[PDB]
Amino acid sequence: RRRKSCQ
Amino acid sequence: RRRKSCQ
Amino acid sequence: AMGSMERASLIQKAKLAEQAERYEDMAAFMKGAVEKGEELSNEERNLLSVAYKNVVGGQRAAWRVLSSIEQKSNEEGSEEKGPEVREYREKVETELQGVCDTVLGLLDSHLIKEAGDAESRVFYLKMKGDYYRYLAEVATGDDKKRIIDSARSAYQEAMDISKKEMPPTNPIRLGLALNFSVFHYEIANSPEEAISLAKTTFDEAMADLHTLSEDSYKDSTLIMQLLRDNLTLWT
Amino acid sequence: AMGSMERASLIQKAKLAEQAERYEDMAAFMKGAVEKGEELSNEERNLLSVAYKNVVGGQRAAWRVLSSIEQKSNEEGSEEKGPEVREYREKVETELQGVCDTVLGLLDSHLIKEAGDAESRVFYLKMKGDYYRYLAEVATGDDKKRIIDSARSAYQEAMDISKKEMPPTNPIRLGLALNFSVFHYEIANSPEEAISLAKTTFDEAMADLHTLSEDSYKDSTLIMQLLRDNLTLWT
Ligand SMILES: CN(CCS)C(=O)c1ccccc1
Ligand SMILES: CN(CCS)C(=O)c1ccccc1
Ligand SMILES: [Cl-]
Ligand SMILES: [Cl-]
Ligand SMILES: [Mg+2]
Ligand SMILES: [Mg+2]
Ligand SMILES: [Mg+2]
Ligand SMILES: [Mg+2]
Ligand SMILES: [Mg+2]
Ligand SMILES: [Mg+2]
Repeated sequence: RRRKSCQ
Repeated sequence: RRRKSCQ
Repeated sequence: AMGSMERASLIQKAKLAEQAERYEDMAAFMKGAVEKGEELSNEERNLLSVAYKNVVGGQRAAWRVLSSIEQKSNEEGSEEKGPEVREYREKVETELQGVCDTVLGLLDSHLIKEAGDAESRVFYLKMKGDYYRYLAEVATGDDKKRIIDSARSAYQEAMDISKKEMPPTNPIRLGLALNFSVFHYEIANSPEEAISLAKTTFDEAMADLHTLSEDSYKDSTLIMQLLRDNLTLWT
Repeated sequence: AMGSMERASLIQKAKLAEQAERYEDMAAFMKGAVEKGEELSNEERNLLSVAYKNVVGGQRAAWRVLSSIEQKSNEEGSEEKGPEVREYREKVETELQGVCDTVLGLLDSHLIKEAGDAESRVFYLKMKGDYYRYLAEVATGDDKKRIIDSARSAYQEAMDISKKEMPPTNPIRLGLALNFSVFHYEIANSPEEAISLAKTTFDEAMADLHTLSEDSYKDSTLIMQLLRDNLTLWT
């Protein structure tokens, strides 16, 4: 699980 | 469904 | 290289490149469009962001793969395989830095200085923070603290504007907060600040959802869920 | 551009590029390795093929997206949107043709002429047929029949060698038959030949599976399933 950034 | 070629 | 192509044709081809998943072409077309010297519309800003985020995202993923191999290569008991892993990681790193420098150059010449409305200014300052953040991810030398501070400063200016001029559910404001929170967690070694920012952003957006149409509600709640995903990962 | 890098380092970096999903880099490294002038091992031939198949595969997918948009643009009742769709399709097409010409050039200078064992010769002649097939997919002019015939001729020489020198379960033989059958179906307007070839290839491989180890059985049956998939689609 990789943290989310704004894609 | 796309036909298969050698990948 | 795009100087001879009409601005409208560059935008049209950027959209075609997106449909074809040709993101390097998309970015080149949008760079050309920026260099025409006119301000970008909301749609055009989004095209610029999508193009470069996809290009650099591929580079970042490749850099992480190579960095992990290099790390394992330098553990105790590993066999000397020569300079090749380091060389190739450095090649990818230099290409990544070049893309970040290109984006930062477009922002500095002259997108930010002409951006007066909150929606454009916050968008571009967020982008500036993001590309300094990507530079910080690979930085190791004399200027690393300065790169981190450049990211921080751009994000902070964007935050200050967004809090004054945008509602707490505005998608740009939300995405900025998401990314600044990641900056705190991953770059600045400030997990508590990252968590606090994500939580307050989420809670303030939740309280403003009642003001929104169905379509705006969908847009805002999508980004709120990204904040929640990080809070669940981090706590 | 790779002339100053050691052959072994190029091969090592091609493998790193594969792990990082950097297929353009992978192809450039393998081109450099071929241009050292030595024959390729089985593993190295596979790296060359993987690299260029991934590069051209992306180009072909993009070309098909753009070609479909261009087609819709030229239907009755559609609005004139200018030359941009055609121009961009042509740009992608020219880049695709360039990659095919590069691969064909490596095969002609001098991989095929030095390939004496069936495993290498059939592999390279299959590749020659494949890259002429990709050229045929986008061809429309005076030389289109000649491009199709070049693909046919390379595939036919590979088939003739493979039937004499390889067992019917050999994965190279099977993949060649799969691709020649696709050539017949899609390029040569010969669906019956395509079906007959796929069926006889499948049946002759099935009868030889009893000779194989568990690992070879897995390799051969994987490609047999691709033949079956096409037979199910086509009948
Ligand atoms: C949905 N989405 C991306 C995820 S945050 C946005 O609306 C956005 C916000 C800021 C900058 C670019 C895109
Ligand atoms: C599994 N597989 C790819 C699918 S046919 C092969 O073994 C192969 C055969 C010929 C050329 C390249 C690869
Ligand atoms: Cl390198
Ligand atoms: Cl173009
Ligand atoms: Mg470096
Ligand atoms: Mg302005
Ligand atoms: Mg406002
Ligand atoms: Mg053409
Ligand atoms: Mg030889
Ligand atoms: Mg034999």
